[PDB]
Amino acid sequence: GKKMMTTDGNTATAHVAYAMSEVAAIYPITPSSTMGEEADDWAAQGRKNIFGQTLTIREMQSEAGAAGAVHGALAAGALTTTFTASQGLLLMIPNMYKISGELLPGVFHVTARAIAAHALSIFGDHQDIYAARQTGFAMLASSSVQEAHDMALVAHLAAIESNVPFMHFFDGFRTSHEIQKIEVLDYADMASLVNQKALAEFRAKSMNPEHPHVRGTAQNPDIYFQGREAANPYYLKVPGIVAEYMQKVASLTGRSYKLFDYVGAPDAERVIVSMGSSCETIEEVINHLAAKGEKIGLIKVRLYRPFVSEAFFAALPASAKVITVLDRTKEPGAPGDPLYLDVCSAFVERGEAMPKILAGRYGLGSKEFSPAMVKSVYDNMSGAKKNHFTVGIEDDVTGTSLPVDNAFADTTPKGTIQCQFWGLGADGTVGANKQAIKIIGDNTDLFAQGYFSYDSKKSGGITISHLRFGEKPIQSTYLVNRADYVACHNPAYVGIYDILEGIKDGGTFVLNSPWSSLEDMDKHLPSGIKRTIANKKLKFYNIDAVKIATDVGLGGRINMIMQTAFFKLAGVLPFEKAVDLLKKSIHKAYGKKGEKIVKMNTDAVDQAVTSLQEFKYPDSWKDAPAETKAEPMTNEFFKNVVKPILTQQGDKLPVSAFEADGRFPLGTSQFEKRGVAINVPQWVPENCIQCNQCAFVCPHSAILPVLAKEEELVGAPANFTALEAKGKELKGYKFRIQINTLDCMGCGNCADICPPKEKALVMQPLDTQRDAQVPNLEYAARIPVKSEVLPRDSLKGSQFQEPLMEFSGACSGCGETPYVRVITQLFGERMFIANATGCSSIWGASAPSMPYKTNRLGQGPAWGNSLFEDAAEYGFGMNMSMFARRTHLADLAAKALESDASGDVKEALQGWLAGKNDPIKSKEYGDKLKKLLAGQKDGLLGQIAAMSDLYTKKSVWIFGGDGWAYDIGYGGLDHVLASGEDVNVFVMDTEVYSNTGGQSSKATPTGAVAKFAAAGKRTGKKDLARMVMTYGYVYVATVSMGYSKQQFLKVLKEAESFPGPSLVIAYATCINQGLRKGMGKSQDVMNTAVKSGYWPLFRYDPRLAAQGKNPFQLDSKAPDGSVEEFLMAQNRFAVLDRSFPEDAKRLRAQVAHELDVRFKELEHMAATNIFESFAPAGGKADGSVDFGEGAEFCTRDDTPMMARPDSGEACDQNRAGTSEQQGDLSKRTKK
Amino acid sequence: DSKAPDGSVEEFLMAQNRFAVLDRSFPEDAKRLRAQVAHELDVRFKELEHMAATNIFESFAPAGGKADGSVDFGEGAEFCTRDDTPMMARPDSGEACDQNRAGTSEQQGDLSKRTKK
Amino acid sequence: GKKMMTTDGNTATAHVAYAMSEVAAIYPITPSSTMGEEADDWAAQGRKNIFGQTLTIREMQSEAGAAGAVHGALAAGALTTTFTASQGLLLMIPNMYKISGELLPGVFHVTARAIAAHALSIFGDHQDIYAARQTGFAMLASSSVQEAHDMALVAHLAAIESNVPFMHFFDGFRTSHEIQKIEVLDYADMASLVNQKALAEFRAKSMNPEHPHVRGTAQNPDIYFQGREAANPYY
Amino acid sequence: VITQLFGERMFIANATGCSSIWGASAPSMPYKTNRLGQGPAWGNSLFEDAAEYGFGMNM
Amino acid sequence: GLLGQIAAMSDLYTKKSVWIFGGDGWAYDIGYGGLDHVLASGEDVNVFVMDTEVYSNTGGQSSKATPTGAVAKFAAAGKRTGKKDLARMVMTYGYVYVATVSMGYSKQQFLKVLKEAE
Amino acid sequence: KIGLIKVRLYRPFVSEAFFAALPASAKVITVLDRTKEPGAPGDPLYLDVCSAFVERGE
Ligand SMILES: Cc1ncc(C[n+]2csc(CCOP(=O)(O)OP(=O)(O)O)c2C)c(N)n1
Ligand SMILES: Cc1ncc(C[n+]2csc(CCOP(=O)(O)OP(=O)(O)O)c2C)c(N)n1
Ligand code: SF4
Ligand code: SF4
Ligand code: SF4
Ligand SMILES: [Ca+2]
Ligand SMILES: [Mg+2]
Ligand SMILES: [Mg+2]
Repeated sequence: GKKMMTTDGNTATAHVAYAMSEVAAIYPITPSSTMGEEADDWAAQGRKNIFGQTLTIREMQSEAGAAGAVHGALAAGALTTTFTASQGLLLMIPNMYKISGELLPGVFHVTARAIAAHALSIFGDHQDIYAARQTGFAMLASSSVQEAHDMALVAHLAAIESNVPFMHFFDGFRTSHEIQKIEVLDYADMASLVNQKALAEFRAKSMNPEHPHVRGTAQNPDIYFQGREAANPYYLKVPGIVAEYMQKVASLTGRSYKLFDYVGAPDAERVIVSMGSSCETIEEVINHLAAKGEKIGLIKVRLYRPFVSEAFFAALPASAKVITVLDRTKEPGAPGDPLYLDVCSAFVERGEAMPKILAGRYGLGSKEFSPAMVKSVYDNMSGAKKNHFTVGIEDDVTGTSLPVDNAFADTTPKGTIQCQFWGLGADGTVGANKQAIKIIGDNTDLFAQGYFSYDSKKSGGITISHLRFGEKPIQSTYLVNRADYVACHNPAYVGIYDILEGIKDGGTFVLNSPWSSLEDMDKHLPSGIKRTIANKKLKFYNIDAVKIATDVGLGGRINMIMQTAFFKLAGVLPFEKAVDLLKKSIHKAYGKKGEKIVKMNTDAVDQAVTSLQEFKYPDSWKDAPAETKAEPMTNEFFKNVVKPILTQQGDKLPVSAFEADGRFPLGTSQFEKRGVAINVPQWVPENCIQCNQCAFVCPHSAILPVLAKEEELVGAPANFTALEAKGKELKGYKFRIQINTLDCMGCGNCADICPPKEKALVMQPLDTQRDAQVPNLEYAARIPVKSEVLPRDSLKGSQFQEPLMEFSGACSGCGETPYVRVITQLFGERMFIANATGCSSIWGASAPSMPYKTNRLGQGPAWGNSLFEDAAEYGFGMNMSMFARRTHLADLAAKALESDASGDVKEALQGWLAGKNDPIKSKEYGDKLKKLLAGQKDGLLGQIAAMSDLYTKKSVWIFGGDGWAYDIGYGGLDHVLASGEDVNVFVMDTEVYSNTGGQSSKATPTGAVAKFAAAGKRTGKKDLARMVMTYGYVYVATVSMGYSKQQFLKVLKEAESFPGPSLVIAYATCINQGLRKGMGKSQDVMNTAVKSGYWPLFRYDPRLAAQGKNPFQLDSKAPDGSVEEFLMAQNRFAVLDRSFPEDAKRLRAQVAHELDVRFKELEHMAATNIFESFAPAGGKADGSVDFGEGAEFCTRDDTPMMARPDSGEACDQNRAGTSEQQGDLSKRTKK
Repeated sequence: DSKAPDGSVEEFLMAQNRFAVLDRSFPEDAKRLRAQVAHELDVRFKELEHMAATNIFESFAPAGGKADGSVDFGEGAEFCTRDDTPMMARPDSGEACDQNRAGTSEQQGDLSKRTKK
Repeated sequence: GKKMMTTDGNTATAHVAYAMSEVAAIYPITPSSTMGEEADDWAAQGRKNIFGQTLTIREMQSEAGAAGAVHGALAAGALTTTFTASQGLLLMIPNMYKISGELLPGVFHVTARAIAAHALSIFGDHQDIYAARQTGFAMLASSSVQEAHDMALVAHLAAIESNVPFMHFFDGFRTSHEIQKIEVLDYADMASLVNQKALAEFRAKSMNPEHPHVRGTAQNPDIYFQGREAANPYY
Repeated sequence: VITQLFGERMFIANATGCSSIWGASAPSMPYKTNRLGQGPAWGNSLFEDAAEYGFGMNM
Repeated sequence: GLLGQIAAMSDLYTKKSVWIFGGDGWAYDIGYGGLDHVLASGEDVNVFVMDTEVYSNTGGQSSKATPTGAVAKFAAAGKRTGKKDLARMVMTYGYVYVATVSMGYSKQQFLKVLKEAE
Repeated sequence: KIGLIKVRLYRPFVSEAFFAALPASAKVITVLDRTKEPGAPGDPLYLDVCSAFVERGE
């Protein structure tokens, strides 16, 4: 049986993957997490595979552990699979050779994603899949959603019968997240294609002590080579098995395929050879140009490996005179990319006709591949014939890109309605778009396509959706730039984004805004927009969805109003059936609360259909006066690079506009001033007590405390109200808390924690503050920061320091940024950061916004993100460099001390040398030296001068999340902390893989609800703190800002100052945890976290042990009993109590017990007078000694492994018994 | 399952070349590192001894609960549980929710009582 | 000064490696283990490199760990190196993309060894090196003990001036463990062939809060592609 | 001895290293079967995945 | 029928015993991240670590399992960091069976552990 | 009449440097690869060589 189904690549292949698999070991990673999360859910729900069994899915610590688990399963006789991508696929490589080597029917479903080189990317291309092309895996590619399903089935069937592992792959995001109405097969149909004899043999040859065998042997040069060729027969037959099933799945669905498929003109002279979702668009362009008489074609490659040349030439037209192979990868240095090379070897080996063959690279990192680009490619063949060209960018540095005429006529099928939606994150737009897909598709005989472009901004971001509808198949695997319907669901975008680009003439444009009058419309709508609305005779429909949404009592949410706009003006369904079929869905969804809520969404539909009246704009718009420019201060980087990017114009940014090594300058987020908050805090100098707690808490540094004297507040606004500093050091100074209304995300934390009964901070509408604050901020921002007035590491004094990390892309009230910010206020000027992959690297390094900044001297955190699994290692590397280099300096300094260096130079040189590793001193004598050696450029001194950036002691930090620390990168973390070296790791524990969807980590508590914890995690929270404390010499400590900022500053001090390994774990609230009262209660929740005893604070300081003192110190008090109310306040716990109350009660009970036992444990750990000692280092002294020297019996074996240059000496190999035994045998044979 | 150190540490270590070579080439360091190891095994034992005599110990449970039927961590959530990022993007995601840019619940509720009109 | 002496391919390259490097993260793996052991020993011994400093070597928990450290040391303006092969090399693939992506002058010295598939093998062949031909590393092959020394030096000298990471490799056992009577170069000589400006610039562009910059961003479809092409001149 | 107790019904995920070298250096196989043909199902995946390899056997 | 299928699964009837072998190099270092995770899975697997306190097979290199003052490659002057307490680290879970043995000291203790752990 | 072309630099693969060592007399050339990529249309060094001739266009 069949079944029309509208879904995306991920769900489409996952549907087939689940049915054909008994075991699955996965690890989350964008954009394959979906599939992995599908399986788990479906299994939990009770889904059955073709064996009537629910899939057994487990989560590992990494894709390496995954691939390893799969191997074991496959070896143990179970049909296994896994879903991965990019960085994840790279860590599976080693196992892949093993899995292929041991001929196992394994199958990988990977969403082709870019590899992180100059920069990380979560978008699609073939860099990863190509990196595994020599693992011995079969590679079957799909070019569409429908194909995703189809090729996914063939993959499994072929694998089972070929005993050769398959890698089914499809374009990440471009196919995986694209939704289309496709056909899927029943689990029964699939199960009936399986080769039973093969399945029986697979299980019979598998590992089992009832009939064991040995795999994974170690072979010498005598047999390795032969054993490696022993599988040739298998690889020769796989192409046949693959074709076989393409024909069998064909007899059931009606969709045929070949290892290589040809499309286009029978006598095409110019053929393209591509692979992936790109082929869909090519064919679209082919149908258009070929119908016009053009002789061009295309060869779709399905099976990339093995690469059967026969099948290639099968789909290749003899009329082909020129054929360009397109690779969606980039192998620096190669003479050509993958596919290109394979194709070349094809013709050369055919040793006959030789058609001009061109090479072309495209789509890197989901780069758009428009029909125009497909046009540019076919023209290059009938023209310049440029080779090794790029398409989609402007290569003005090496000039390899192709000229693209964007004025290319639309090639979408006839009768297709392409739509565009510009919504704000969380307004319902997308969810409403997806509903419009299910409805229309499941009630009409139209094809539906959906794709969405989100924003790097986790809060208040733009979301331009793309939807298409037609009577003919949709092959438009690229954005919509010729829409018939354009809708802006946010009036803010009006004057900041090119909302109407390429909008077809006569096209309708419905806008969301309270400008129902022409006066307002003209006052807020730009001339460029007005001019366009008129010149194109657009059918502009305004609508006050907010007002209309308030009259019906929908809270004011415009999601159900703009949805009604679509069905009425998009023109896909007849007005009647269109609006009618909608009301039917209103009942489908919702209905969560009687007909009351259902009535509010029905009334909205009608009153809206009424409000939806064309805005009769005047013909005077055709020539409206364009305003004048007035952009504030900015760099030539925020102006020439970041803004063009922030304004969705980055694609037009040529190659020459970037750093070859892919680096960015700091403080670029200093001009973003997004201003997407709804409500902001209002300082009230009548209640304020000048404590600096509001600033200390802000997750975006949107609060700037000002401490200046009337000497600096001369040319200031009359409303720059300022109190008079409180305290001793603060007497004549004037205090003030300047709210940064534009950079504020309106989370509410500051006001929520402001001490005084009568809050000195009150939340008010942004617009009712900006006009008076923005100008005061630009002023207060010019007031010198008083850093030498109070103790740098003091609560009230730390906020008088410069925050070198502001306005990041983190969510409102993030539980992470608050910490890092204050961390820069203590060491920022002299620290390195090795940020592990994840949120910490997302809200801090997502181009083009860079929150980290430099202070008044240009000093700031030297930031860097290597990978997700090597944060510690990475940072450990930075530590080795500094050591190696600083030690170098010190040795030259010593040299100069013996030379004829001046008296002054020798003093500072002598001094620095004494405090080389002392922040204060190293900086005191370091600066003196700079002054003294200034201008020097010869001899030792000349070299010592050129190293001023090594003088003051640097501070190396490792930023990561629980996922990194507890899982993927725990191994490196553990190892580095053992190194016993001066490094500082800061773990922001959100108890869950955040930015990837909220997957369960070993840091996730008991009974918590996360991905792969679908019913509350049934394993206790891994105790990372106690595990590392066992080292004895590693400084460990836990913190929780909301509970005690004072203890947090102390920790940072004691940790960073410790002359060795430091591990600090911070309890960070996150939106994945789902706080009932919002992230504005984050600080108050961190507080409860400690009091309840859920997250007890403590510190293990080894140097205390070095002085007879117990290295363990408890910073919190025994549980208070508010634990239950603490867990039930977070949805990640409340959900179970609603769906599975029985397990919920038990799980929350087990947790309380868990924290009750562990605390008593910590207490006794703080009471005991028995602890591990501590010793820095000392000793070394040049000289090495091998463990073999002076040994009586051999210390090494005969093996080629222990063999060394100096080895080979005669020794007692222990084959004559013991020394005594030998001695006695000698006495027992006297003679 | 074993008893407290018997002091044979020195002879034990010196009887093995991996330690004896260090003593022959680095007499000074050797003695310190050997005297250090001895201190480690002595401390770790008393340490291990408390474990054997503690009145507090982590509970245990085979396995249970789970069963059929799953649930998402965002269902019922008052505020958004997923960001605008393409990463947290899922098939079912996309619904409207409070993105925490309006302030805390009580803050919002009181912000209305102070406007009414 | 030219100097005759007998040795295996391993020490021959280690000889150069040590001199030309300042930092090194290493994990043991046959048949390249000999080089890392020599660099470590000579370090303890107190041997000075071209900069007249002892090599700073550390051992990680794995090659994926060594690569991570090797990446950080290079991003921190320090001449780094490592020795690996087969399975070890494969665990370095991820970082190799980063190291070359950030145009760091790293230098890998690998003893070409077979990959574990139908069976394991500590013996030599080009299965490992090839598995990383797309990582963006320049690849220099030496065909004999004498060449192991020469290419080893060229590799370091080129990497420093081109900013492209080099991977010096030679057949495991067949060369790494084949001893011959060859000619090596004093460290002084090797030092005089270094490009001081290139080296000075490597110190400059590197990480340091005194003059910070951000590396390892996350880029969308709008610019990621162009950024990947920005290094075409260097290659 | 471990095989003298569970040998006839155990799977073995052996991490590369001596135990894998003396465990399965071709053509010498130390692990054998008992009078009934039962014996340890030995397999060496890679050096860094011994636990996940065995875990998968468990799955 | 069912019996037909059942019958073909005789090799599954008897409860199997999944074991995992490996030296200290594996358990303490390169494979630790994996061992730690698999152990925390709570499933029925047995891990037997033959602690040699050094990377024997490859030439006796140092590992986190190497003792203080122990002379090994990469520890040319005796290791200057203590032996990693893998045991106490895993014992924090509370739901994992952990034990140390030494045949020379007691064969009875060793057998007792295999019996209990398995 | 035989010869051999030793490849010192495999990456980047400079087609020019390659031909600089290719004797015009060459009528038959066999490329040797010390590896095996199952299913591949050929092994690495080989593939790179073919690309060089197809692009030399002679
Ligand atoms: C080898 C590899 N596997 C997977 C990923 C994808 N990934 C990036 S961040 C992340 C989760 C973040 O987890 P965590 O460390 O807990 O930090 P948080 O986001 O919660 O701060 C995942 C699964 C990757 N980048 N590389
Ligand atoms: C990725 C990878 N890195 C390094 C090696 C090489 N190697 C194999 S065994 C070994 C020694 C560690 O052995 P161990 O587990 O300590 O056991 P032992 O031989 O000492 O009993 C090393 C360095 C490998 N096979 N794969
Ligand atoms: S938290 Fe309140 S009392 Fe404290 S400095 Fe801020 S506004 Fe003033
Ligand atoms: S509401 Fe939140 S983001 Fe805004 S100033 Fe207060 S703490 Fe900062
Ligand atoms: S940690 Fe959570 S709250 Fe912070 S940026 Fe990530 S998803 Fe948002
Ligand atoms: Ca420290
Ligand atoms: Mg997390
Ligand atoms: Mg060992």
